[PDB]
Amino acid sequence: GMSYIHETVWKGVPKFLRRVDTALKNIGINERLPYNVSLIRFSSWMGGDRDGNPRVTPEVTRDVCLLARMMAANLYIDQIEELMFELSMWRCNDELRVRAEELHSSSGSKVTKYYIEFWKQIPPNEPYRVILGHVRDKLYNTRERARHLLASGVSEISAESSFTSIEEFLEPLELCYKSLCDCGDKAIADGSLLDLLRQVFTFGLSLVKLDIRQESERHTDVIDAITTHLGIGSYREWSEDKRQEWLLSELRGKRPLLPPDLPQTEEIADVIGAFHVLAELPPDSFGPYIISMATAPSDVLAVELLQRECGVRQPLPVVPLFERLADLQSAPASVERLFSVDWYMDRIKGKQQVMVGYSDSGKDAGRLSAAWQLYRAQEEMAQVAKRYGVKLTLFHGRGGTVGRGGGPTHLAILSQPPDTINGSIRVTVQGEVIEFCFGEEHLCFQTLQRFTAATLEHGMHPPVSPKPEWRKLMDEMAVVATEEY
Amino acid sequence: RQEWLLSELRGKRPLLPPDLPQTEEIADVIGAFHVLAELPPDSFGPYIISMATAPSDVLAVELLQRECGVRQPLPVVPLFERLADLQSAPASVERLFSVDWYMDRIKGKQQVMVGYSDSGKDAGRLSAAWQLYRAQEEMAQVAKRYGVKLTLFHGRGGTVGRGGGPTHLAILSQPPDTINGSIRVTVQGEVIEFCFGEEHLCFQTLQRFTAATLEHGMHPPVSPKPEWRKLMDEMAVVATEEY
Repeated sequence: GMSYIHETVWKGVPKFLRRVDTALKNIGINERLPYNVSLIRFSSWMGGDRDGNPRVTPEVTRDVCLLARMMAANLYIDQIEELMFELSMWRCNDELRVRAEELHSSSGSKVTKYYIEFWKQIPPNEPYRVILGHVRDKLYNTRERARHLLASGVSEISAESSFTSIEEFLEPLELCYKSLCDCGDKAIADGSLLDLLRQVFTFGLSLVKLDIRQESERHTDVIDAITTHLGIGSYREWSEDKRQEWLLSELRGKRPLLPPDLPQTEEIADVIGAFHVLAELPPDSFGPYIISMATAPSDVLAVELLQRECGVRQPLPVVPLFERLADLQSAPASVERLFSVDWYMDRIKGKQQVMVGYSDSGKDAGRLSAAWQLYRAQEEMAQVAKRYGVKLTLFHGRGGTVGRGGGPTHLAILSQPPDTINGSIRVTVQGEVIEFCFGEEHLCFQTLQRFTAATLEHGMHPPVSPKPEWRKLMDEMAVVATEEY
Repeated sequence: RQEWLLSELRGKRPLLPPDLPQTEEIADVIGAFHVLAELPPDSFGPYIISMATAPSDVLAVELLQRECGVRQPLPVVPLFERLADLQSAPASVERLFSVDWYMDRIKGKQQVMVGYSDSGKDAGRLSAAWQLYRAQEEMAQVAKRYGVKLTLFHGRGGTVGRGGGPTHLAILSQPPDTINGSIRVTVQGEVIEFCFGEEHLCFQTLQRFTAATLEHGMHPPVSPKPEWRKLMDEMAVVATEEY
């Protein structure tokens, strides 16, 4: 998966954002799209989704997280020393001038004989090369520190010697950008520098943010082992309303719950060990924690508690994956229950993400009934979210085949109900589809354009909602189609 | 306190919250227990409670030990240093010995320290000397009833006022059938030089403790007559009031 991120996606994102800017010019907008606008992001399940895969261990997740951070450092280094050669102008800010003189002074005039270019100290009349030279050395530490953590588990190089945050990385680059602009050299700043700035906001220090996926029953397994070992009872046999009140009392409570004395299977161990690895790695390497075959709000609350009682100091957002027909029918109710408890509303802060599965729902019912309940699920969930003032982001688990929800990207976005995207959507690119959409450069440009254009048109020029007669007929054949299936 | 501590030691749910606010003193107590969990268990003897008064003092440390990650907990020894604490010392030992959880933990072995310094400072020399005789005597009786092997820890200094005196004489003044080949004694400060400053002396010190502990076992001293006890009990009250 990361091979495509190297060979077409890395340079393809700034190329496409370039075309978005010329499009903006030819409709009267005399301004570039801000480089902090992430029109297209890239996430990954590889090494993160472990549902049905016991071979995706807590060590495997740790590997792909650090390895991606190393790959990110490699690509940034190439862009930086390329930008080092390019930015040879002498006019600069007052702020850049002071910066370039600060680092020129604080840096002793040592040479690095194995540096191919800029092996001696850089003169202060090349200010952009002075700042980018410090960025370059800080990136070399970032690459090697990731290499050491990956091989052993510790590095000689400090975190203070490397880039530990996007903000630490962006500060020198945005200083150069504002400097070039203040000298009337905006046209230069919009070259390789703009492409790199856009690459930082798109890819960050991890290139891709990892998603974690585990099935709900594996979480209930661990929680049942806790209550059984503590003598509270059996979490598995409690009703869902009871489950909700118990976990909400434990999330509101300050006393720990998970005992280190806990007897664990290999599976109950894999669940806790995965949460442990999440607590060790930096938060900016992860996306949401996804719950396979989510059924009810306790599955969400179970993960929320397990995260905190495993020491995850900044918890991942919990995303339910409604994969089967019965789960999608009750999904607007499950979301309303979560939006109505004060603890969970304070946690999510007006933003909720829900995944809908196209593969397992088409297998539960027919293709007709799955696609129609998936329409209704998204439709009613967005209505629940709007009532509670929550911005709902849909995650569509589409495959390559039509049976698993596949099809032309702009056609699929047109099939989704009106007023359910609104500039926030996640879509899976599964396996062979990664080759289909990013195997060559013109394919990557095509894919980014379809998603961008379809999503944009869907927001301001939505499809028509079905007529009441159309709904009733659709509901009636869904019953007949599932029964036939 | 004994009810809550036992419900918590019996319960297997953790107690120590991570976001717990701590003073500098509270941070040192927990940090010490963390250090005890990091280093091998064979580097440590027991965890002694200064100013121990009641079983909740022993049970609290037993809990703070496990609630701080000491996977192999040290034996918790109370130090009865004042007169009142020594008067209620066999009572404190008894209720500990009557708790099923504590008896499962100590496994028939118990250590108790008695402080010759602060007890002489609290009462008189004569009173403290007598009460320490009784505390040792009644505690050994409590331990034998409950089938426990008691090991007394004598914290005596160099000077007579802090429990000092010739080794074979200090062992002889201890109640009969309270040593039985298991005793700990503090060698305090300058006494280390007095006893081990040269090979000659170390051989004497080792020989004194070994001989006097062996003789006290097989050939114990006499127990006090009932009139002697009654006289000591009344003289002790007059001594401490005068002191």
